[PDB]
Amino acid sequence: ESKKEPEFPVEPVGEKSNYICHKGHEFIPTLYHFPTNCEACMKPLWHMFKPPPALECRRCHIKCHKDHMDKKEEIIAPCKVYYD
Ligand SMILES: [Zn+2]
Ligand SMILES: [Zn+2]
Repeated sequence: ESKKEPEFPVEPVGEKSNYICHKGHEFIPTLYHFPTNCEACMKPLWHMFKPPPALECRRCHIKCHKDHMDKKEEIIAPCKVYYD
């Protein structure tokens, strides 16, 4: 029944996966122990020891430190897949 290898997926918190509503963007609270790049600014998003609360988009598939939202940075842009 299993004859299709994935591409290294990631199953975040299933208990309570909320969604950060924003300008055409619905980010999701999750962590990334692997090298993840933020969509907002141009900095690395990840951590081997203590992974910061990263927000992944449940549409175009992106990531942005929860910090950006908590700080409200204009750098963040609207989702692209939600229009094209
Ligand atoms: Zn950033
Ligand atoms: Zn998006």
